[PDB]
Amino acid sequence: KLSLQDVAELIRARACQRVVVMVGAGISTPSGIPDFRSPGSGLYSNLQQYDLPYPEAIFELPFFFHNPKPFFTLAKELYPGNYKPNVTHYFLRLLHDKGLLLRLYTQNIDGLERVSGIPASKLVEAHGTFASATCTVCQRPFPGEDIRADVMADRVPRCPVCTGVVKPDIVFFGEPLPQRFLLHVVDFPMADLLLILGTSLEVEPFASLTEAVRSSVPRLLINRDLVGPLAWHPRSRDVAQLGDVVHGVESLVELLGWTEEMRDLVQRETGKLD
Amino acid sequence: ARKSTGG
Ligand SMILES: [Zn+2]
Repeated sequence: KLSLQDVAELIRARACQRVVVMVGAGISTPSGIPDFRSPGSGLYSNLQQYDLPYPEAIFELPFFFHNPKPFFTLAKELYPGNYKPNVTHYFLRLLHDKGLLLRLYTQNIDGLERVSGIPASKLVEAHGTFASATCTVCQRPFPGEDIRADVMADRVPRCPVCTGVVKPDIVFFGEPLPQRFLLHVVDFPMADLLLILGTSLEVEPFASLTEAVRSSVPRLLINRDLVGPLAWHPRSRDVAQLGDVVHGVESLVELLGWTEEMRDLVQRETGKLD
Repeated sequence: ARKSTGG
């Protein structure tokens, strides 16, 4: 039965050095990002203005086809660079810098992994991106910058060819994940440690990746609660650090001996964005 | 592989 300190020792001794990381909305809410599942008062109001019946409808095609304004209200909030990474992002950046990151799989669409300096080659934005968009009527693609002015002006962007609503390439319920998701085929059998941070593990097929690592591989969960496949089918080398995600990350940094390198990385990257 | 939830 492994402890958090055991996992930090495996890393310090380089017994684990090919780390795969899975993250969700829990690592972005410390940055101020509105979690769509738990909206803040201001965002909740603006969404209610257009009769959003429930949070998940923001990412449902039938609702979007009927009324795209709630989605574009949320999209306006997630303009690239309107937010700053937090300690969890910089920890993952430090994992990369120390040569330990095999791949980071994210469900978030805020782009904060990229802002924190984790390279795109190391990232799988499994639920899509605002970098591109697709007409919902004729399926023509566009660069994401082609719709940005409209989105920032509270206008629904429309196709120059057919006038249909153009939708950013965020993966909605029922849509295919991007092909880059298929990096999991080789990545997960290659991982020697799996980290899960700030996700409810309730969206598929992302959640089932937790079962893709070999059974020798410790699965370390840093999360408020034990959730998903980690709860339903535990493995003997699972470790759960249950509580606030930022505090969990900071405890792991302390056990690793990375506290000063973190402090230096934060000041350096805070200097970049200020 | 299509995105889903609840099952
Ligand atoms: Zn069109």
